[PDB]
Amino acid sequence: AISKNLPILKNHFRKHWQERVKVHFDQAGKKVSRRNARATRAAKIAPRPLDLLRPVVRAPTVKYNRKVRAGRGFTLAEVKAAGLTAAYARTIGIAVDHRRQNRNQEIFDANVQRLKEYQSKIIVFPRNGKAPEAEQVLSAAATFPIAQP
Amino acid sequence: AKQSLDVSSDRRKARKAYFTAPSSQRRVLLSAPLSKELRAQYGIKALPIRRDDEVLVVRGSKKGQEGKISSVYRLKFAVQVDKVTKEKVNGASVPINLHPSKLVITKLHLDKDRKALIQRKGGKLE
Amino acid sequence: AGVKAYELRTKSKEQLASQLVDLKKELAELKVQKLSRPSLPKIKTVRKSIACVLTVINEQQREAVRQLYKGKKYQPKDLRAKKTRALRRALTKFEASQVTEKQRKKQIAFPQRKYAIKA
Amino acid sequence: EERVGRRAANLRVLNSYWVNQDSTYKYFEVILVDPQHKAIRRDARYNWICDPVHKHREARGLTATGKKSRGINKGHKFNNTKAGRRKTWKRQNTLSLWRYRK
Amino acid sequence: SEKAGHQTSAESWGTGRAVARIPRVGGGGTGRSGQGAFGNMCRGGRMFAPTK
Amino acid sequence: GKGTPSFGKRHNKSHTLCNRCGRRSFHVQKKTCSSCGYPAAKTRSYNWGAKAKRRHTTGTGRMRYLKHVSRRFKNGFQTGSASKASA
Amino acid sequence: AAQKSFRIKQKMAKAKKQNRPLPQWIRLRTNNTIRYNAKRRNWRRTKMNI
RNA sequence: UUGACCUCAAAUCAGGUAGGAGUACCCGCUGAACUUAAGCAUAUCAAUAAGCGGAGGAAAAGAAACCAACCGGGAUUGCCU
RNA sequence: AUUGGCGAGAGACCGAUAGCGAACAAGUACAGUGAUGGAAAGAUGAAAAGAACUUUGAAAAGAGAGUGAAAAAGUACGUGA
RNA sequence: UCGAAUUUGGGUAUAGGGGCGAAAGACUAAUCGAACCAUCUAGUAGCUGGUUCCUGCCGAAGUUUCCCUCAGGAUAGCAGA
RNA sequence: GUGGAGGUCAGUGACGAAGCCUAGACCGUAAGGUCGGGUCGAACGGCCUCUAGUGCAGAUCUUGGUGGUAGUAGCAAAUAUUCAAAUGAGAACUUUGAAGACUGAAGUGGGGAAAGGUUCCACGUCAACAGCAGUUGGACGUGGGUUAGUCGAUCCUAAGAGAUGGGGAAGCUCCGUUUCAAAGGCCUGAUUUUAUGCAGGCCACCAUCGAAAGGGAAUCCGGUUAAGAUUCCGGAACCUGGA
RNA sequence: UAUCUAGCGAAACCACAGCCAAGGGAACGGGCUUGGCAGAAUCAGCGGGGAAAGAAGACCCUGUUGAGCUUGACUCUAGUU
RNA sequence: AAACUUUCAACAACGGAUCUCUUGGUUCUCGCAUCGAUGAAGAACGCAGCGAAAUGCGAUACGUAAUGUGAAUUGCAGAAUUCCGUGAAUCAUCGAAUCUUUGAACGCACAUUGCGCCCCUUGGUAUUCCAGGGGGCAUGCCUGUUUGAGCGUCAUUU
Repeated sequence: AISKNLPILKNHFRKHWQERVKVHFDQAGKKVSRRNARATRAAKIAPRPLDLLRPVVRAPTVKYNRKVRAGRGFTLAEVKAAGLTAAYARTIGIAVDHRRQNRNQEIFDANVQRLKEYQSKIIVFPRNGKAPEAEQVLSAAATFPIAQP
Repeated sequence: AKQSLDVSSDRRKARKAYFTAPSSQRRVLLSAPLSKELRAQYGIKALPIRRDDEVLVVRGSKKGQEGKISSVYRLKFAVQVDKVTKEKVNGASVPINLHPSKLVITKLHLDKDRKALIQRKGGKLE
Repeated sequence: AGVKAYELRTKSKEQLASQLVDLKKELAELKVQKLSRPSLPKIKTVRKSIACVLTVINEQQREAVRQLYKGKKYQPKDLRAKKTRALRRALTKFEASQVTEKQRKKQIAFPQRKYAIKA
Repeated sequence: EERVGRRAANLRVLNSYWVNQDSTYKYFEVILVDPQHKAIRRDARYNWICDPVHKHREARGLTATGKKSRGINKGHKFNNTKAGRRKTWKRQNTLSLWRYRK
Repeated sequence: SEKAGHQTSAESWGTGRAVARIPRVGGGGTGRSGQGAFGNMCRGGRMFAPTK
Repeated sequence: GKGTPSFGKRHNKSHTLCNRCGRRSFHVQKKTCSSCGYPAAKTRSYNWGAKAKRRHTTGTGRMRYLKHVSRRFKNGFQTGSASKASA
Repeated sequence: AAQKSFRIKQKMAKAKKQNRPLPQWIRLRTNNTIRYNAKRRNWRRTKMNI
């Protein structure tokens, strides 16, 4: 039980773990199915970029505050400063977040210039009349990469 | 190769589908090639076999023997032909079972569904 | 061969029921000839010929019930569509497409827009 | 709600609330709906409960008493029971092994 | 299969019956009755170290 | 006298036919079926009886109605008839 | 039992009609695996058990 | 006397609906013991097996009475950590 | 998420004491009062062409003949320790 | 022993830590100081038995100390690589 | 060395692969490999490497099979058989007759209950079974047989079981059977289907199951079949319900 | 009955089998050693031997194996106050 | 010397291993959601010319209708210009039906093919009785209808 100069190995297998082994043989199968789900999603909602536009937010805690990342959605103040209704921003592919608040100017400035670039780069198809021949850019995240400040 | 994923290259599933095929599936499994003159006359290569077709046996021990079909025996995947039999020891004449892929059809039994099958496969009906 | 349903459907109720009574009579006479003969496969033809007739009798009577109850609420449960119990308890297409006036105002004023990035 | 939902198996238990108590009994007025009544199947504010997943919701813990008693709340106080204590127990006791082992 | 060799309710007879201590199928009158099971050495039992 | 002389008095019937599962399992004095739980509403079945579930599950019998639901779902539970008369 | 129920008599009538050997033309059919009646029951060998 | 209202009935009233099966997965309740601790009682097994109730193609959860202490993030779920 | 159902495709899997209990009229025969327990049993040949007929024997069957490439394939049937 | 604390049929009731016992721990379906069936369960065992091809080379220990330890372990020693 | 995999020998093979047998050879210290002969009939090897459910003499091992014992023990309770004829290939056993016997009316008889299920009876038949035998059979194969107003069940209640109402229980379900229940089932008259009313009015009743031996409407005689009889037929009755 | 014959026809057991004396040896050998001896195949008995067979000794001991029962052993607990 | 005992070979037996196959299993992946009071799963019993199972089915009973293919099924018999056809088949498909007795089982009951009741209709002189046929009769709960109950309570009416 305790033999030789060996480290104490805390192996947690005294339950009935063999009833609950999940082995991911479907890792290749799910990747094909996820790409097929993305392909049939883009076929459903063509020509929108299959994901909403996410803000450049600052990561919490002192370990990760040196790096910015993607937020859930823009704030109400950010969308209003860009000059569009938050309900209208939801319809044109901008994710908007109602609980995140604005207390940092350069994060606010980076997010509103992201919104200015998004409104300049997309067009809104008219409700009536012939929609223009517009190609679909499949990745809005690859269209707007997040740069460090 | 095998590109469409709906069809299988499993030997077991292919053999199961063959032996447990119903009579409608067995009709097209029991297809026979036409002769050289029937290929020149109708423009098709092979055709599912009927009960009134003049056939010629081109393989086996019955090679070089013509005949007319007596009964398409779809249960044994065989066809039984007239005047090509086996003389049993008690004087009887039992029909020799033949797979239609070893036979060559010399004359057709052209009904209107048979004729409509000819232009369905792309024939000219000469 | 026996009787066929396409020319059985050209008849009214009277001669069809008379032929049903008749076809039962050759069925019974074939059953008493079954006891003397060693084989009689003609009883299968009459048995299916009977079965053709009262299928047609049931089909004309049920279609008369459809024409009687046409275009009115509360069709009978045997005379309405038996899809699946869970589908019959489920909401219909109209009631599932119901929304309130508040969500209808939101959908009309702000519909899901069509947009594209020009790269 | 469980005993009422067994009595009215044709109705969906919406909610319940305390009305009275004594030494021996606690009294609860339990709100139920008719999911096959046309006033509930129409008027789409309330037609979510005739959806076939909401039947016998009081026997699964979907009502507010069940949501309390299952410990389903957001917080660090509810780490065992976030999406169900058995869902977390499966998630934390499965040995998830991959094709290329980590 | 993880139930292979274990869709069986064999119980050992113990000693005192002049047969080996292996689990044997109870009941009676079927040919399978009294037959050893639940072991790698037994016909119809599970393999040693079932492949996972 | 607990064996062969006592097997001659073994001539009553503790169990008779059940009207639900058809086994000789309906206890006469208890008025209940030991195998299917007749006349209670639930068919008696247990997860410790994995083989007992296997003997009486769906698919052991005819499936007079359930064998057509797979075909009826595959075509979409439609009504009516195929309309074209003949080729 | 000489005074039985109709259910018992109905079970006996099923078992009486079942108690017969294989028809000889079953052996003559193609790809036949059946050699004999394995469910054949005699009263001196196996009881029906009601 | 006659009309109500409130409550409680009844009807083979009109229209509906629930049961039961399956149960691999899911939502709860209930709930052990073998085992291990070289004994064994807390502990472990295990908030598991059995039992019971209830659904669906998923279920559950789900738009914070949250996490955090950061230049703060931002429904729920799942995976790597 | 999914060891059930339906359908499909695969395998450095097993190959008839193995693989599901069950390749076969398998939850079947059979056993137990009962809950329950629960087998064994695949392959002639390409095709029955499954041995017409003669003889001995009551018959089974044998010996000839004959079919078949082979009867050192005769349904007690691949090979046959 | 044989006219009743008799015998016996059928119906009925009592079910497992329970029943029933003119009391033997007797009987409870050939099972009884805790029935049978299935599951947890492939429970655990310092204890017994077995542990499947060849050749080459090297090659022991039954002793220190500790342990509810004395049929076993750990540690040091001997031994191989 | 075995099962399988990736290569390769443009490897071997119906002119015979794998298998199996071989007091027949060769090689290897050996594990084993190779060849020849016989059988066989459809796939299989060498080398490099990978992979494993990989090598058996033992586990009172598992499954299947076969021995010695061994043509052995045994086929020794129920007093007991013998002769002829017939059938038949064949008679200790079948059938009939003649004897002799036995059970000796709390019988080895005639009926039935529980139980069994077609064993009853006929015809054909003896591959297996009958502790020997078999022409026989409760066996095998094909058929035929069970007739009820009166016999029973059905109806009633016993000891009891068991729903409903209701009360517990997380529940499966448990109690309770008249309980803290609004528990109906018949009387009527407008005109012999007649009011779905005051009316020639009431027990305050409590579902239901429970006995083929208890309670109980009413059938006896004679004949009849290969096998049915209080059932069929002939005769003679009786009860219930109705008009 | 056993015995013999006709028919039918097992099992227990079985490393291999089967003559002893003495010696030694795990201290009571059928086999080893040294002697005696030893001639096919048998039948019926018989109970000296095969430490004959029938059961992983039931007596005893060990187990950090249980179980039944008991109590002013420990710790709890239904009930009741 | 033979018999017997032992060993080996050949051939024949017993037995079914090895080898070869494989309409089966196991595992993995993918796709879908689809039982039931409009009566489910399950059971019992019947149905084929000759079937005991398996499979299929339900007195329309190895099925009927509709559609498609187009000439079989087959072990034998029988039918088969039903065949240039609204047309065979143990065919496929399946959208209309039937669907015995049951079973959550639902009139009550059930170790009984028991005992009932209501409506319409036919027959026996028939509103009552006996039959035949058809259709019903469970419990809980919701909404509405109708009939009610309660000095619970209000107004009005001598």
